[PDB]
Amino acid sequence: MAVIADPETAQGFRLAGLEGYGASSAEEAQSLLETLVERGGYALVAVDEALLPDPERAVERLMRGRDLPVLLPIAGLKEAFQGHDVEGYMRELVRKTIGFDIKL
Amino acid sequence: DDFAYLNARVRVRRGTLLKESFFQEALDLSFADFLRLLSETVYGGELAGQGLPDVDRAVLRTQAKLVGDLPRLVTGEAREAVRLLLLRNDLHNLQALLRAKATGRPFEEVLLLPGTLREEVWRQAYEAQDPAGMAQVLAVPGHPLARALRAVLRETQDLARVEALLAKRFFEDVAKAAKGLDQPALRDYLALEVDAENLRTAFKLQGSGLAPDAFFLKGGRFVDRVRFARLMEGDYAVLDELSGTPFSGLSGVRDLKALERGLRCVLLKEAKKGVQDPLGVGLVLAYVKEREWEAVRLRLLARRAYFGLPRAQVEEEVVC
Amino acid sequence: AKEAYAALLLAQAFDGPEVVAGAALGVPPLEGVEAEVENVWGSKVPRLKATFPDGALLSPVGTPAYTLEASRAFRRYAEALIRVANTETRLKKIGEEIKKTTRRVNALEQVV
Repeated sequence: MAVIADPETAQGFRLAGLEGYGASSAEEAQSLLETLVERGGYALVAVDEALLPDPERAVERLMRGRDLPVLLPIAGLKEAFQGHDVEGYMRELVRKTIGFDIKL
Repeated sequence: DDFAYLNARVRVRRGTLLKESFFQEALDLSFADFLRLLSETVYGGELAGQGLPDVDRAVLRTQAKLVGDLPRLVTGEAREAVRLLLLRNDLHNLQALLRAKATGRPFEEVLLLPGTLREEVWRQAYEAQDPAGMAQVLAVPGHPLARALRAVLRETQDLARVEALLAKRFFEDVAKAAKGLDQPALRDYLALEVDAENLRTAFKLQGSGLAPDAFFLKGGRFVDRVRFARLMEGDYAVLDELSGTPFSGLSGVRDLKALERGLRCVLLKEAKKGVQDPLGVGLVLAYVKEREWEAVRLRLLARRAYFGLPRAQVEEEVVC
Repeated sequence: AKEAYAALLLAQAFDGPEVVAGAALGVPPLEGVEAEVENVWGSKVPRLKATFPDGALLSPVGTPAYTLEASRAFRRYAEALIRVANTETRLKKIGEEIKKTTRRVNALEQVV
């Protein structure tokens, strides 16, 4: 596995026994994303929302096939006082997915 | 040797301390107000720039400047006493060194915080064939860790059980040296720390089901080995059995967070008794523990301002 | 998430930054995840399983205290993480299979 959020965030994951990276800017977040994609790391990558909102881009450009490093737009802790607005994320997901946003 | 010439600079450094209102007003800041208040603080004299890591590095540099000199500027029985005050960082550096030697990462892997001996000795200890040879390279005369690791070193080459037993023998030899000094209060404070660490190992190992006698240590006065086994089992009544001792408010608790919080509270309250001894060495130990509580408060307020913590989110951190 | 970031903030506030760096550079082998086979309506998808070095943990006498609570915290964090991963990947594949069917329906109908 691997995550990228922040060095302060990533050292908790390294304390879990899980590979961490951390980038202050969004472009450097795609840089470290590109790094672990090219160095194909065990198939999972979590990415903070604040850096990349929908981090599908590097793997759909590079590893278009095989679906292997699973991406997750994870929530960051300074923003986890709010709690990601999980319902709004789910609405955004189904609207991205099958196009048709409705109410559950 | 002279427990008064150092005590004068100790009183001067005790004059350089922040009040409780310096943190109470720091309950509402935005890390720029906190940066300005730290810029007013002496610990911000090493204030490099902006950011949490710069703040923590400045705090470490300020701790090295104001606290690291206490290991120096003294020689003799007073030096042998004051060496066993800032010893947790040294044992932590030795534990990270043993972990790195047994693991295989780079010698510049851990960041190697400031302790008592030269850091060049720690760099030279990265290359040593024998563990006893590494101990002799790390051997200071009055270092208790040097005598502890050598005595624990007659088991194997390099083991993790050797490291845990070395920590146990380190606490044991620390208690032996604390009994082996002419200090009326330092032995009591060290024994309180030993019993608190025994309770901490008990709470961290509660429910593990391992052998408690292999886990329990010797050197305390506040508890019993039967009380240790009762704490190993799921019985908070043994924690309720602490009556009259310094473990007074530690009662009715099962969660280790608030448990060790109150344990640190009782330890700091016992450290507050060090102002009674203006002639020995415990006043300097009280100053060191005060700087430690200030350091925990500083990194706490730093995390609070950098991540925007609620005042309720850290309300259980400044109660004492 | 909120419990694990709280434990990490408390362990780095109270206990030192350097000692939690030192206790976290000493590492379990960190690996063990694998993408095993699932079959959903004409497609294999990767279902991940857990990491599991958590049977091998450092410092049986935990020499910091609040740090080992964070090492217990981020394992539950990573476990809920892989649960969310191997649910959302199924939801992705089902949603796009469905919209593929709709575009095959409308193509087949309005042409043939």
